[PDB]
Amino acid sequence: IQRTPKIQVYSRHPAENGKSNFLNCYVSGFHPSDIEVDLLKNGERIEKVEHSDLSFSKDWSFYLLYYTEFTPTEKDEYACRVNHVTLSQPKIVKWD
Amino acid sequence: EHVSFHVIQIFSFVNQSWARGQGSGWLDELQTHGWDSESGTIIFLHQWSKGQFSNEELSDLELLFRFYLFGLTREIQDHASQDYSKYPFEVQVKAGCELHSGGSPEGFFQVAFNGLDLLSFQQTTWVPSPGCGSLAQSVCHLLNHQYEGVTETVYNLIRSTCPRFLLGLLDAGKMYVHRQVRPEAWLSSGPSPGPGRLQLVCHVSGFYPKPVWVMWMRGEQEQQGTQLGDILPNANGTWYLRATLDVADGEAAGLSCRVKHSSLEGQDIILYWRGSL
Ligand SMILES: CCCCCCC[C@H](C)CCC[C@H](C)CCC[C@@H](C)CCC[C@H](C)CCC[C@H](C)CCCOP(=O)(O)O
Ligand SMILES: *[C@@H]1O[C@H](CO)[C@@H](O)[C@H](O)[C@H]1NC(C)=O
Ligand SMILES: NCC(=O)NCC(=O)NCC(=O)O
Ligand SMILES: O=S(=O)([O-])CC[NH2+]C1CCCCC1
Ligand SMILES: O=S(=O)([O-])CC[NH2+]C1CCCCC1
Ligand SMILES: O=S(=O)([O-])CC[NH2+]C1CCCCC1
Ligand SMILES: CCCCCCCCCCCC
Ligand SMILES: CCCCCCCCCCCC
Repeated sequence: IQRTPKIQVYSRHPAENGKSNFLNCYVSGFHPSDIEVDLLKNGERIEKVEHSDLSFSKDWSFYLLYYTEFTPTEKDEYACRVNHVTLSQPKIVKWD
Repeated sequence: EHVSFHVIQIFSFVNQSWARGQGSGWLDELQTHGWDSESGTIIFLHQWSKGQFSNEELSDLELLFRFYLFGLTREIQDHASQDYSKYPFEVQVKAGCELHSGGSPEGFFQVAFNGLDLLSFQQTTWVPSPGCGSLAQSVCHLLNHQYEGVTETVYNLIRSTCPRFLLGLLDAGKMYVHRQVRPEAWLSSGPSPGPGRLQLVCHVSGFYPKPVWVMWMRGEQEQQGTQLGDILPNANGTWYLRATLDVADGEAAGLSCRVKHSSLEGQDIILYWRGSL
C-alpha cells in the first residue's frame, strides 16, 4: 500500500500585495509517512514554516498541514513542493 | 454528537536497529497532545490539555507510555525477522475512545503495518486482521498469550480512562471547542475551464466550527454546478473552503457567492463576481 500525496495550496486571507498573510499547504493521502514537504519562495525553500504533527485518516494514509506567514508581492511566486517515494520527481504546486 | 479522542503512534523501522517514532493525541481533528521522544513525555498543546486529570494521573500515563515503548522496542528486536527484505516498515497505532450520544463509551485500539490493517483489540482479545496473514497472527499470539496486564491495561485505558479524559478535555477546553470564528470570503479566478469559460472561485477562510454553507447564486437561485472543495484546515484551528463554479463567458455577470455560518448570525456574506470593471 503506497499512496501518493495530494497537495493543496491556499492562503489564509485574500492575496493583498504588501499585506501579511499565511500560505497553507495541506498534503494528504500519502503512505508511507516519509516525505519532504517544503514551502518555496521563488523556487527557494522557506525555512520559517510550521507543520502539524504527523497524523493519518481511517484508511491509514497520512496528512500534514504546512503554513508559513508571508507577505505576497507582485514579483514573488510561492509554491509547495512535495517529494515522496511514490513520486518520480518532486511535485510543485504553485499558489494563485 | 459523537466525540472522540485518539492517541496515535507512527513508527518506522528504517532497518533492523534504527527506528523513528512519533506520537500525538487528538480531540476529534484537533491536536491536543504531542509526544517528546527525547524525554518520553507528553506535550500539552493547550492550556486545557490536562483535561481534568491530576499531575499524578498524567505522569502515571507517561510512565505507562514509556514502559510501553520500552517493551515495544525490546520485543520488536527479539522477534524481528532481521532480514533486510522486511525493511523499511511502518507501524501505525490508533488507540482511544468514542463517546456516543447517550454517553455509551466505545474503546478502540487498531494497528496498521505498512498502511494495511494489522490487528485491533476487540472486547478482551487481540483480533488479527482478516485480509492480513501470519504477521497479524504472530503479533496477536504474543499479545494474547505471552503478556500480563498488557491486554487488561489496554482495556481499562481505552474503556474507562479514555472516555473520562476525553470528557475532561472537552470540559476544560469548553471555551475553545465551543467558540465561533467568523469566516472571511473573497473571489478569484480559478483554472480556466476552457476557451470562453471562467472558473469562479469563492474562498471562505477562517470559520469555526466546521459546518458552513457556501453557494454560488444568481439572486436566490443556487447554481447547480457549484463544487465544494474539501474543508481544509487553517493554522490556529479554523477551516478553509473553496466553492467553485465553471460558467460561460458572458454568463458570469450577476453571479454571487453566498456564505452562511453559525458565526455570521443571519448576516450572510455576499460577494458579487466582477472580473471586468
Ligand atoms: C516515540 C513515539 C511515542 C508515541 C506515544 C504516544 C503518546 C501520546 C502522544 C501522549 C499524549 C496522549 C494524551 C495524554 C492521552 C491521555 C492518556 C489517556 C487518556 C489515553 C489512554 C488510551 C490510549 C488511547 C491508549 C494508548 C495505549 C498505549 C499506546 C499502549 C500502552 C499499553 O502497554 P503496557 O503493557 O505498558 O500497559
Ligand atoms: C539504519 O538506518 C539508519 C537511518 O537511516 C542509518 O543511520 C544506519 O546506518 C542504518 N543501518 C544499516 C543500513 O545497517
Ligand atoms: N493536522 C491537519 C489537521 O487536520 N489539523 C486539524 C486542526 O488543526 N483542527 C483544529 C480544530 O479542529 O479546531
Ligand atoms: O526519537 S525517536 O528515536 O524517533 C523515538 C523512537 N521510539 C520508537 C521507535 C521504535 C518503536 C518504538 C519506540
Ligand atoms: O471523528 S474524527 O473527527 O473524524 C477523528 C479524526 N482524527 C484523526 C486524527 C487522530 C486519529 C483519528 C483520525
Ligand atoms: O465543528 S468541528 O470542528 O467539525 C467538530 C470537531 N471537534 C471540535 C469540537 C471538539 C473538539 C475540538 C474540535
Ligand atoms: C509492551 C508490549 C509490546 C508488545 C508488541 C510486540 C510486537 C512484536 C512483533 C513481533 C512479530 C513476530
Ligand atoms: C515486523 C514487526 C511488526 C510489529 C508490529 C507491532 C504492533 C504493536 C502493537 C502494540 C500493542 C500494545
